Amino acid sequence: VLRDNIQGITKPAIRRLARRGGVKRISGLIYEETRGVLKVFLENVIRDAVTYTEHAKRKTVTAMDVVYALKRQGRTLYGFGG
Amino acid sequence: NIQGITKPAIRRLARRGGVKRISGLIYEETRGVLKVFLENVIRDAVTYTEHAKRKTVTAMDVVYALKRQGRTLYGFGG
Amino acid sequence: TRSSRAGLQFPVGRVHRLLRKGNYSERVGAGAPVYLAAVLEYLTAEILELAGNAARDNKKTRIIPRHLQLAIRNDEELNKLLGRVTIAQGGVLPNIQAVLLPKKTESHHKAKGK
Amino acid sequence: AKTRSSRAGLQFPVGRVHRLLRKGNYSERVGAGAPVYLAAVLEYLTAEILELAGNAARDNKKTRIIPRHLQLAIRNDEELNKLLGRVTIAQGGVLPNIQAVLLPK
Amino acid sequence: RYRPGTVALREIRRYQKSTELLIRKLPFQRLVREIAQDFKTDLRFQSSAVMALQEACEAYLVGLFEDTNLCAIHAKRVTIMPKDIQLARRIRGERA
Amino acid sequence: RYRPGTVALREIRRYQKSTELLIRKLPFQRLVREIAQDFKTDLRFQSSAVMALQEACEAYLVGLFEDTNLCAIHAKRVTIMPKDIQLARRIRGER
Amino acid sequence: RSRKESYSVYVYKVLKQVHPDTGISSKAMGIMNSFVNDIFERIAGEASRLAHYNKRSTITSREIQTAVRLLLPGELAKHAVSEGTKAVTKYTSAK
Amino acid sequence: RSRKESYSVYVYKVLKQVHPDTGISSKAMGIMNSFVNDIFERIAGEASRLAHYNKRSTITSREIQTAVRLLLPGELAKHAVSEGTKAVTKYTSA
DNA sequence: TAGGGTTAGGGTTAGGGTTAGGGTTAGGGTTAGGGTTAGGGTTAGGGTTAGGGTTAGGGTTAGGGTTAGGGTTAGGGTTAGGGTTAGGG
DNA sequence: CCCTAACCCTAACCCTAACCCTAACCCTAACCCTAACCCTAACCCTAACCCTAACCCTAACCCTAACCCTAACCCTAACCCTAACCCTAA
Repeated sequence: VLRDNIQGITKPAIRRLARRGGVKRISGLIYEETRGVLKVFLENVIRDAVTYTEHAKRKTVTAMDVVYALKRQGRTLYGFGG
Repeated sequence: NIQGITKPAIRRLARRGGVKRISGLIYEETRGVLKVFLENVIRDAVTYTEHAKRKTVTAMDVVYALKRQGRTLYGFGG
Repeated sequence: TRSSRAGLQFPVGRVHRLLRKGNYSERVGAGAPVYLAAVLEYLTAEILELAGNAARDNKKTRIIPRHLQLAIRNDEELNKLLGRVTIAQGGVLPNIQAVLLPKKTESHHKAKGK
Repeated sequence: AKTRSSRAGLQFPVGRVHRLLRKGNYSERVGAGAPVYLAAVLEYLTAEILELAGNAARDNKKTRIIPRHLQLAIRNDEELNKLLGRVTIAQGGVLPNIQAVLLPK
Repeated sequence: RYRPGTVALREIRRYQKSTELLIRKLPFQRLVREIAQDFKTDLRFQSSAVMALQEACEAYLVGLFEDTNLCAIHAKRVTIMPKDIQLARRIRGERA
Repeated sequence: RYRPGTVALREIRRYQKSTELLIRKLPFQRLVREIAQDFKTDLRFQSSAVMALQEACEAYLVGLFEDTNLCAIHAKRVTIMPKDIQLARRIRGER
Repeated sequence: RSRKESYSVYVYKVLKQVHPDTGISSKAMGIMNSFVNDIFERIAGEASRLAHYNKRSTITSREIQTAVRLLLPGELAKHAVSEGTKAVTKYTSAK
Repeated sequence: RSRKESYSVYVYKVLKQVHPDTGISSKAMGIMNSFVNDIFERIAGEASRLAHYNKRSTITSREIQTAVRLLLPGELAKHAVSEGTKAVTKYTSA
């Protein structure tokens, strides 16, 4: 069983992300809030990809199903896939 | 016609929206935003009416333009 | 008719003809319109139940757009299913914020000279 | 003469768009001038995008088209930003537009 | 005779409990026709379209006022400012 | 030896001028697989899908951080707070 | 004189089935008709997209079931799926 | 194996026509292909919606022209309309 | 397996959170003064429908010319050392 | 002082200049399906005008919702050394 994977996003990673996004000062609970938001978004995206893979009569999620789920959610992605 | 939106109208709109205090330039900013939105909607409706080979804008073209812009409207039309 | 065989009330042939005329696919099945009619029937039943509950809570025996707007904004699932949906002559919720309140009296009537 | 590219004065294929429109089941009858119009619009859009990418590459002292140059050309043009609003480009980048308050003062 | 900042809640509740229209009809029609005359002249409107556009503008203004009031409450300010509507228009995505 | 609130702009410019990835690979893959195991087990990933999901999450986090920084700047505060991310998630429409 | 769809008799029958002591108005009927039309259009679009993605020409109940599972959240999706499967079994058992 | 579309040769020809001293990569080619596919899908959807709204069965150049005028803003829309009309006149005269 | 991107103890200093008073642009009620709301006259285009003679998109059918998958090495760009030039505490 | 942007040696590093063969792309020959035009009648949109009665425009006021130095203080990140857990091909 896989556990302790939610704490994989280290503090320097979020610090570099905030520095790239233009944030010059970070508090304390911002890391936990961003972790929860990313977890919720990943859960929704993975659920959509699982539904698409089950509709396609497959098991391994491919890049085409990921692009389809991203287009259904409302955020297109170019470059990856086709 | 741009000054048709009176001050009591915006005051009642802000009271209905939950605003308990209004400044001064808020009226002019809301007037400009409404003018821009009306201009865009009227342009879309004019394009739809020109595509439909008509002149008078009907409610169906208005509903189509509202659905194209991304804000559906129920009740009015069909 | 299909209503006496599938145990529903929504028309199936109408949805089938609409799907065939809409040019959505080359071949439209026969069980797929039944499934869509069942889903639409369940959704309409839930919406009508919510509207009836709102009308009974508002001491009314009819369905008005205000009751529909209230039932839509009250249910969390209906709010997520119909997010950016504007209903004409519907209304808004009078949920006043915690800060927008008359609050407590400071210095009786806010007067330091008394 | 034999192809539509030598008759319409374009380079994008028209029969491919016509076959895609016929196979996509978008309408009962797909015209013949409509695919030419779509090919011309796509050709103009591709020419404008390639011109912007070449300008960005020349400004960045590069002779190739990288996703960074495309992202810069998309975010720089106001029309391209409105046409492609919620479009995420992988390995593209962001603009280093620092705010007026975020300064050492 | 009442004190300020107390009778506004009564008017807010009275305007929220009612589902009537606040914007007029003739000035709105005149403004819509004046805006439509800029693109193509000799245009007509079957009234119902103007009412639908007025309802849509009312809903948009109500949503914008709600967002501005929420942003002002978060910013520790009961009143609103043009910078608040600018932040609202910037975060919502509609232009800028 | 430098003063605080001055060397942050250099790191910001260095991270903005680069288009490399900041999040790792093995922990992200482990988290994605652990999340996918909650719905249906015996699931596989062809790496490219995980990279696409990581890029999408990075873009979403960058946009959220930009919106939060803009809201904090408008609120006369260089730092951010959980209430700022709450206001961002409330105004943006996402829940 | 033309002919319009106007989904009103079926809605009135469903309302009388769930609550025969209440009624409906013309504005509420139009709102319900617009909502039903929008739901049907979304379902048709999702089914067409799924058929174009799966490289298929026909449409079965699985496509609409997946479209409902994707559009509807959770509890409503499961309830609609169960009701649809029950209706399908009832229509198959009784020719 | 199979066969894919891959809009690459035409994009390379257009690039060599506007600038023969520059090139393109595989990632940029894929991005351009995805953008072209998305634009084509949006145009097809708009044309289908216009045909369903106008109660027609055929598709002419007017529908795609209106779809371009509605999708594109202003200057780009006018330029694309002018180029399309020029191409249509050139294809009709020859 | 190996090695460099994470992890933690020390510390003092600079930025959110509380204090005290003034003055101006915002509330709140009153009365003299237009512009909005229906109420009610014909009409000058505007949109809907049926019948009859036309012209470009959808029905097989062979034949060609060009777009998709390999071989190899060559030619734009990443990385590897410093030396000279400049932003700041 | 402590980094900081700017010029010349090479070593990997990633696209570009011809090729080739396989589904895919245009013409010709006959045809009906649904595109815009005028003949056409009446129902909806519009302009000057009586009314008379709720509220929008100006006029004096004084007070509390607003803001600029004081002066006491406790919260957050400038080094830097230690340690452990990410980052690299087979």
